[PDB]
Amino acid sequence: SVPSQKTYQGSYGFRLGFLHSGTAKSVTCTYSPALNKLFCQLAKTCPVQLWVDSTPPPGTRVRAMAIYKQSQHMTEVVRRCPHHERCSDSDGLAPPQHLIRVEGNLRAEYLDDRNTFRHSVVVPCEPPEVGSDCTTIHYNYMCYSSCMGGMNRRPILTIITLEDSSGNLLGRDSFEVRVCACPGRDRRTEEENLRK
Ligand SMILES: CCn1c2ccc(C[NH2+]C)cc2c2ccc(-c3cnoc3)cc21
Ligand SMILES: [Zn+2]
Repeated sequence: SVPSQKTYQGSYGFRLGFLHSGTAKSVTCTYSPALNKLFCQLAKTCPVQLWVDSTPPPGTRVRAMAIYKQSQHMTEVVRRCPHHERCSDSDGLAPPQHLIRVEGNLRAEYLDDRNTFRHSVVVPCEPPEVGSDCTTIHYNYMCYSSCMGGMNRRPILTIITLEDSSGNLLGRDSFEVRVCACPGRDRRTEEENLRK
């Protein structure tokens, strides 16, 4: 099966937000609103903001999962490639097979679904720090889009779901991801292709 990617704000008005990082050659993570696409370097911090219009209950959680974007590949589990799953870059918590990690959150939990075999990472939903308007999760993507035997140049989506304590759906948002060596140049190139 294929997890839903339908945008759903739900009762709490859940949606993502992204910083405005620009497209300089040196940028390590940059988001294109026109493409709804995040471009990032391998294993580098990707800040993703969480926004709600009203406060969700204690025990609400936030899950991230990757799927292939193209219909002919969406049934295949997105995982790290045969090299990266063996490179012993573990953070002590993420299984080495998982593409998506959460950085710097000791409460992150990693799921291998017993039925679909898909990977996901889930954290408690926390309120913004005093003085802030939103909460930020720091994600890492642990393979390049081009990795042979893994993503192998196939585009992926990240689906972020807001869930209750049982795992029921409260909200959903999503964005395409390209993990690449030069996110700034690739964002500029793909945005110009879209314009042309
Ligand atoms: C999704 C993260 N988030 C927000 C993001 C933006 C804004 C709006 N600021 C102007 C408010 C919240 C907010 C309020 C409460 C909680 C909460 C309580 N208990 O668990 C989670 C989580 C919250
Ligand atoms: Zn890889």
